[PDB]
Amino acid sequence: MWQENKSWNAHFTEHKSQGVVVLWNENKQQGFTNNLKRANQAFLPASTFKIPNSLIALDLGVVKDEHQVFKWDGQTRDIATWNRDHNLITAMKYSVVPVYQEFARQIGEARMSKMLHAFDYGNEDISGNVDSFWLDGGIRISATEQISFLRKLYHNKLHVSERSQRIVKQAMLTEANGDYIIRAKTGYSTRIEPKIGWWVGWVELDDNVWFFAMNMDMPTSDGLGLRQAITKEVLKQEKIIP
Amino acid sequence: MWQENKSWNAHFTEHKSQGVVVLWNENKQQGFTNNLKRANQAFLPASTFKIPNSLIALDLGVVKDEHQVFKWDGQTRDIATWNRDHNLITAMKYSVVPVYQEFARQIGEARMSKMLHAFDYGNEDISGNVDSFWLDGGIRISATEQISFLRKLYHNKLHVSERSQRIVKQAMLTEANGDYIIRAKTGYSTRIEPKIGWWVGWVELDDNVWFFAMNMDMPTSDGLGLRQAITKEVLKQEKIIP
Ligand SMILES: O=S(=O)(O)c1ccc2c(c1)Cc1cc(S(=O)(=O)O)ccc1-2
Ligand SMILES: O=S(=O)(O)c1ccc2c(c1)Cc1cc(S(=O)(=O)O)ccc1-2
Ligand SMILES: [Cl-]
Ligand SMILES: [Cl-]
Ligand SMILES: [Cl-]
Ligand code: NA
Repeated sequence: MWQENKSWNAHFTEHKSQGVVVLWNENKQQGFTNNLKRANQAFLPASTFKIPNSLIALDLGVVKDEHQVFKWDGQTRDIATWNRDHNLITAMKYSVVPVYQEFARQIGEARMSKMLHAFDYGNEDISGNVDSFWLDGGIRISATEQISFLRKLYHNKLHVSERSQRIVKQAMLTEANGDYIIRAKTGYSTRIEPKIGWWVGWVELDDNVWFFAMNMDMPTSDGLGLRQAITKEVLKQEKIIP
Repeated sequence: MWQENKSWNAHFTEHKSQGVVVLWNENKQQGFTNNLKRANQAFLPASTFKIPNSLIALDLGVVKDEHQVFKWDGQTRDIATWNRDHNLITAMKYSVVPVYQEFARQIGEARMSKMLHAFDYGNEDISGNVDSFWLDGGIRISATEQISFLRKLYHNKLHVSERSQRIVKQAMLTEANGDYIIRAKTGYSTRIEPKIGWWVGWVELDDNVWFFAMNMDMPTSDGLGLRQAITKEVLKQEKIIP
């Protein structure tokens, strides 16, 4: 049910980087990865936590819907896309950290904790600040655990309303053409070593869906584009996308 | 306001064709079109009717969700992609008429009539066969009446459940980008003259959404690609998309 395929290491070697790509064929119920040990290694989720965060905030009424505007607080920060107004969809696309830090503060630690235990999310530990634990706190999740989380989301089986799950899957939209749809979330763990980049989500085809979760060492922000590029190369190699 | 911009007719005559593009700017509550009379002329919706027909089917339980499979009945039809199993997503993408004819027969004339009345859809007239009235019966809808119908859909304001409207808006997904999202439905009125091609939906930007409804004369299926091509050129002229 899980098969190791180190063909894909060649895609990490070229860009002088290392990491893990994990695919899951949903129809056949079979998993593939270049490195099953790192596949089960738990790191900080970083901005991939915006997926469970969105669900909790929506199911609790902190966020009314995907159209609610969240005004910029006036403190100009070092990423240009952060210094403007945002809704749920744009706050996710640009990983607007302070928007989600406000969601977290209003969710509170007690309710945040019960929801992560309900979601089966990683080690389910929110040690640290409630508004930064996914960046520098105790939470840990492996790539396989990301897949398990994403499958429950895809099947509307997480312990939230169907409406919350449909909104977040709508917000996860990244790319779509006549061949496929990609719903995913990027992540850049920047505050605690090892600095790693994430990309987790799934590829919707006509007659299948392929879940993926990847992470890789990211010692510099100049390598962030590799997260999508390397994962697409693996998808191309396994004829999943043209 | 409404404003007529005949500049766009260049795009129609460069391909020896004739049609109307209707644009609605949601944030500014202002509309635009190259031909105001044709914008309010009502044609057969053809397969753009798959939008209301999906909503009704989902809301009534004829279709339980978007994963439910409608298996091929074995009759080999002229369009290759019709001769296979489908779900709601792929049936909509490939305008699989026989799957939607089955929905119409299970909905029946009475409930279908009542729903279009509540939807305020076009002339609300299902005269003709219960499973082909949108292709050769008495139903008619204008391009602006399409905008008005899509606007309620986008805002979850139709009489059907929020769940129905969110599922259909998912199935409408056509193209998604770092710059925009397009939810739309294609149509081709082939049975009653004049043969026309449709494209209706909207373009989601970061802070705005542009609704559009277009139709054009279509004597032959060879020119169906001009629907999207001409609409995108208009979107490029108005600097909505890059
Ligand atoms: O590539 S993305 O995953 O979209 C991405 C790109 C940049 C940053 C983040 C995510 C999260 C983050 C946190 C911080 S901070 O903790 O220093 O405040 C600084 C930059 C970024
Ligand atoms: O470009 S699309 O809007 O996706 C499109 C393209 C072809 C056809 C349809 C839609 C609806 C349709 C009906 C018929 S029939 O009435 O003769 O059975 C034949 C062909 C087509
Ligand atoms: Cl889904
Ligand atoms: Cl979507
Ligand atoms: Cl459902
Ligand atoms: Na059609």
